[PDB]
Amino acid sequence: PQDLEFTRLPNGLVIASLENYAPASRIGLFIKAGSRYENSNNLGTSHLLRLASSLTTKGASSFKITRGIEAVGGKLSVTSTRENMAYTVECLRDDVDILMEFLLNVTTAPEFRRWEVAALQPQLRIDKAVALQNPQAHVIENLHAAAYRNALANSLYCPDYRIGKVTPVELHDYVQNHFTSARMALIGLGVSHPVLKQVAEQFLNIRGGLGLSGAKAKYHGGEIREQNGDSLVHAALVAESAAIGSAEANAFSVLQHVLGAGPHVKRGSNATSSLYQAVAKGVHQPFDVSAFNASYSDSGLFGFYTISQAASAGDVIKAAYNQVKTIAQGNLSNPDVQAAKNKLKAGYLMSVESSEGFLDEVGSQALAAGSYTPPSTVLQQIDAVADADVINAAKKFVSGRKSMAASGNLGHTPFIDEL
Amino acid sequence: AALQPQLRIDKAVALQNPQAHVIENLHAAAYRNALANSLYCPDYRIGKVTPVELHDYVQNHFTSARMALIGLGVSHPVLKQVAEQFLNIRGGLGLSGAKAKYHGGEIREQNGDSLVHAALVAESAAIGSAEANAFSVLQHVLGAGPHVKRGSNATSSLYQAVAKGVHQPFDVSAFNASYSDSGLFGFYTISQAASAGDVIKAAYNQVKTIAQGNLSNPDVQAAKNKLKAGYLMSVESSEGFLDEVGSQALAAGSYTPPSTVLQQIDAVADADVINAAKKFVSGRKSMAASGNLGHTPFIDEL
Amino acid sequence: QLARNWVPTASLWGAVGAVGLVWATDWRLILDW
Amino acid sequence: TATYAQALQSVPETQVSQLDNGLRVASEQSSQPTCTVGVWIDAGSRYESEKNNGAGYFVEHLAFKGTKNRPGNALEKEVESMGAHLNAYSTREHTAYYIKALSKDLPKAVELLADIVQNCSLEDSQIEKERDVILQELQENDTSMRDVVFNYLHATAFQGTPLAQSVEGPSENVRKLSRADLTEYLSRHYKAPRMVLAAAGGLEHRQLLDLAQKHFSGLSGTYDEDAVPTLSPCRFTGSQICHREDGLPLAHVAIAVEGPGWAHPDNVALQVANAIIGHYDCTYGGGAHLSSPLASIAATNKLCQSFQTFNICYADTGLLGAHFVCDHMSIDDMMFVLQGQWMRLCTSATESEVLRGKNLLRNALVSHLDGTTPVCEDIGRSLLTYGRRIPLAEWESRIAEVDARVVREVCSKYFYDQCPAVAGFGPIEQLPDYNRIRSGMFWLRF
Amino acid sequence: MTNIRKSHPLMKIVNNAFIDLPAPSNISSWWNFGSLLGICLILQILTGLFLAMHY
Amino acid sequence: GRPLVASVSLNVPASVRY
Amino acid sequence: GQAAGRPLVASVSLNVPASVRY
Amino acid sequence: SHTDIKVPDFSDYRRPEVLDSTKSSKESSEARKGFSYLVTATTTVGVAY
Ligand code: HEM
Ligand code: HEM
Repeated sequence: PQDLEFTRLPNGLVIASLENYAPASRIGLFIKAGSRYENSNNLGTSHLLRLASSLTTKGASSFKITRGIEAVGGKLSVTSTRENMAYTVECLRDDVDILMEFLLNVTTAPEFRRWEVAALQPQLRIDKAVALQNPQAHVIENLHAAAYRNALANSLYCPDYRIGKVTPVELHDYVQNHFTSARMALIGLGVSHPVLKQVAEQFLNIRGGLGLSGAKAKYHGGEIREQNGDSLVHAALVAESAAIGSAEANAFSVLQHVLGAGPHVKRGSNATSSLYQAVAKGVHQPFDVSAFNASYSDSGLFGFYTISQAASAGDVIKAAYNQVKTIAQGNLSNPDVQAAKNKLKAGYLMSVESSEGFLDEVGSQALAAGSYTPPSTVLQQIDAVADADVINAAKKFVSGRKSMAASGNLGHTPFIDEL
Repeated sequence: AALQPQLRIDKAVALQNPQAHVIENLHAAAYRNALANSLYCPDYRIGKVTPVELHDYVQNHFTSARMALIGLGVSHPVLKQVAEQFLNIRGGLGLSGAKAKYHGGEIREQNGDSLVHAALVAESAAIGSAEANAFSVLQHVLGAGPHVKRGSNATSSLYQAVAKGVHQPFDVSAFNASYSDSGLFGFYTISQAASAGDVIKAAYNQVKTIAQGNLSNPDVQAAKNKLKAGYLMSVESSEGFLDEVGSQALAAGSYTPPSTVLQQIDAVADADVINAAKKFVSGRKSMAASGNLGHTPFIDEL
Repeated sequence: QLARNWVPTASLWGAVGAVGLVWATDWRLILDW
Repeated sequence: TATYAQALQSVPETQVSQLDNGLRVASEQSSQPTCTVGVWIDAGSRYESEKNNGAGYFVEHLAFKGTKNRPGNALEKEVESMGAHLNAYSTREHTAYYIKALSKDLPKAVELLADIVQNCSLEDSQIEKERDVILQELQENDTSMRDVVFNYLHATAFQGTPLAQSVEGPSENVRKLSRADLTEYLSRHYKAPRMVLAAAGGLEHRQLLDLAQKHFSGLSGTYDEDAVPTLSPCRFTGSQICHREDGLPLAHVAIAVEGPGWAHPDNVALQVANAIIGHYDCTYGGGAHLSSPLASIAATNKLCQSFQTFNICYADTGLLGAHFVCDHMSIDDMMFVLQGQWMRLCTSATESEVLRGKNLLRNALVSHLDGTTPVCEDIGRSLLTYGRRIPLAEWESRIAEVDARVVREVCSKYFYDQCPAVAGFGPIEQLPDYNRIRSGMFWLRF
Repeated sequence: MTNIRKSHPLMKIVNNAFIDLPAPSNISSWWNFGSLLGICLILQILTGLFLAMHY
Repeated sequence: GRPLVASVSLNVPASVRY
Repeated sequence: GQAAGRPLVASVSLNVPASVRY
Repeated sequence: SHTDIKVPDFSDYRRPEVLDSTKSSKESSEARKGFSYLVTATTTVGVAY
């Protein structure tokens, strides 16, 4: 039906909505406070905080909400990241109100009680376990140390001695401090904007306080090497890319799909990707290659990450690394830019086409801007990127202090000094 | 295989003292290949050790050429009798391909401790020259093993040069150790969280002063006085002497009388240690970080 | 709770009890054949 | 507006269109720049002979290795030059070919898709590559105990029919296959009715049917005989399988009994049957307060690291049971405490407890519909299963059917005093012996 | 042993010296005897007992 | 590569992503 | 950094528990 | 690998009613069971006497 309607309120909290004709009725809350606000003594907070949703509110007893949710057959959701912590909630068209109420008391009416609090420690390791299977997971965090110093490098996962370290009082401060009506952004989907707007300012207006932004994160070069006995090494190399919200990050976001490929054909040796081909040509049999780009508010990180064998490691590196130079030499195929756009646009769409993916992308704007760019203009923006743009952008990559992280047998592994 | 469990129990106790824990990580920052290798089995490396591996490494690095035997109070012949007898095998020997390639870098590891540990070292010379001795002079110049218990050590400038511009408990020592193909000279500090960076330059820039040509020649003597005596008081013990005997053996194969050694000690010129000291600040330096890093600067602040 | 089933099964057992319950004791009764 | 009552009314419906040689056309409009085109094939592993086993699998790989008209890896570049994602998959019954794409490049898609559907470049260049690649995989596939344990279960009951056999078949035919059999099995089973075609996106129907038309009006894709439609009732065997190995930490164990075919009313009730038990695993935020009896209790003592349930209904067959993971010394617990959660249903069960599950399955199917592709996939199986049927609102009606008696009628059939089969993998060791389970299925009323 | 009627009275935990007593596969009838023995002992106990009454 | 990643806990289900 | 009588640290075990050093 | 296994055949011990695999096991199943139980019930009775 009608498209995005977002109403700026006095509380600074933007309430956006549509209405659908669909039975799906969903809601989610997005807040700016992620890992990056955990200070040296605030560490792991979010990591554990995110795990609290099952506790007893001041509104409701924990047991209640439990038998509360399943009785509806509805569903609750929790999500965190380096930047935007978020809760997500969904149920059938009709009954959201009761659950809507529940969404309130959660962030509205916190309770911290030692027996309640402390007993949930053991969950952490069981948690912290499974993700660490994939070293690619394990690889990500250590990386952020190499590129920064203070905040962004902070893990999404509680440091180990930091585990017996978490008291209730700490939370409640961090609760209110980073929770304000200004920083809270709410999105509706298929429901009347008024019922949205009704409750909106009502419960959700509190303060004030603290967005405290003092982390510039100071992108800083360095590398880190950690030794395992694995037969398949993991290593990455990244240079600072631009901040989000410019064609520059898009230039890399172009430049990623230029070089980098999420697989478009299963089992296929990917020919249209030069690098992978440019690798296997001069290299030998199993390996895997991908270029990496991700950005945030105050910066972005663009590079490549490789997985090969022990001797394979250094070989892949320059073969991949010097391959990058070629485009940094002015080598380009403009039709590729189109195909990249073709890829870039479509892949973007195919991500946004899903409801929930779209759901995110909606409110992703919110804590960022507070407006909505139609995807059309976005697509127009995509075309807007010049060729030499990405080229010079690419030039920066090799043209600046680069960072490395090392996971695997290091036996043959070069340092940065070889690069 | 049954002796695996001993390892952790072993590997445990030493790791109490972070100063222990500090040493090894350090060697990573200054090198790449060999010297940085720990004296302690890496963790996944534990279930990793088969017999066959050993026996190769047994014979490979074991040769009559590389084996050096010392007697003490016993007839040289009974020594010499059995000597060539059993101990003559091969050969094979000695596989020296590690130059260790001193290489700059730093490493930072985060704990929750209230007392930080950090060190800064520049490459010093190889053992077996007055140059390493110049640092070995320069250590006892700046650095002090305590000669008075409980004493705030005045004759050490740095420690005083620290506490003068700094505050409440801390501890300061300069570090030097060498080997065949190189040596490592620097200082290592333990202070509080805010105390950390403060101590650093206050200590670090203090070093510059001597690198500025500032020197007191009588101190050199006292240093020698210290250096000679302390050396002696180490060598005076039998076993300490026992080591120092055969320490020569795998090194040289001769014996320098301590007299000439003492003469060698005097032989060091003043500007020698000065320029040697100059190198220290004058070259790529390495760092390792143990403690709360909250205030901890990087090398870039230094 | 208005337990629904097992109500019929209940009648059975006491009855399953009941019939044999005389089949032990054996006394004045009706049908022979 | 949107009301869950109204929302059942406003739908783009599935479309029906026929070709002459047996291919079916169908479609739905998403008012969307993108569309998911796919092709479904009912050729089952159970059609292939024992020697033919693993072929289609091997074959599926061969498709995008370049086709008769379009040799190797000029194919991908185009779809990549387009920017479209491309994927395919297999199943003992069914093999899939599909693409996510914009509605713009649609025209080539079919004529690209169509070519490879039957026309195939057949060259021994790949035959050894894939064989080695497959021999690589076959030996690598031993890594996940999960996919391991399944096949055992099929062979357990379904021994005697091709249904139980591996998708990928014996390692030996992997070496032993000539592409004659391929072409031969290419030959038999790829003519219609076997073929089924659909797609979904902003496309409606007509503008599909025009550019459906002539290939693949068509290339035939035929219908003659190739027997008909050959399948047979598969044997349902009460039995056990035990592979005892003491090295690994845990033992994947699951349990099952046979069930009805795809199409049947009972197919509905069973959906809510598993809605009752729920499922627990390590890292759920569940905690002790969960409503499901085992989800709370089997977590309480962590009698399981994890468990779930499964339901699959074949043509003439169906499967019921749960799949669970726990430490070995306690394994006995789950088994003891799993059963009653069936049995107590069979007598004492309750209306309200179903509501949530009644609600859940309602909650379940609704959420199934996000994104382009999922609808596309539905159509194919639906056609292969119930045909045209998308009884969308009718589902609820099918759900509204449900009653406490209705349930306590259902489980009466397939559970109380039946013959289960046993699938297990080391460290099985403490697994209660068979004859317990059997005399353990039916209560004595205790 | 969740809600197992073995542990509810502590007594029946002892009763698990039997149910779950592991046992060898190949066993002659010649291993019936051990259990067979106690049988006679019981049946006896009653007989001489009621006999003991009138004697 | 990865998003980079994400974290998911919530109530009844869960997983990790990239 | 503690050596000061000598070069760096130690490893010894024979009997007596174990010894680290400067 | 794992794949090469196939269950060996016991059928000698079976009875032919289910010997056809193209029978659904459910059909004989109906009458199939009771005869087994029939003994069970049957065997039980005389004991009580
Ligand atoms: C009425 C007297 C006895 C009773 C009630 C009795 C009871 C049992 C029972 C129940 C068993 C376990 C089953 C079996 O292994 O047979 C057993 C085993 C055994 N009994 Fe006794 N037993 C009796 C007499 C004896 C005697 C007289 C001896 C030796 C002189 C004896 C030595 C053993 C031995 C060695 C076994 C284990 C035999 C094997 O491993 O097969 N028992 N007895
Ligand atoms: C293995 C168990 C027992 C044996 C082998 C045994 C032995 C005997 C013997 C040798 C006789 C006399 C034989 C005969 O009268 O023909 C007998 C009878 C008797 N036994 Fe036992 N005794 C056993 C247990 C008992 C028990 C449990 C009781 C009493 C409860 C008992 C009490 C008697 C009495 C009262 C008689 C008198 C009946 C009679 O002598 O005719 N004995 N028993």
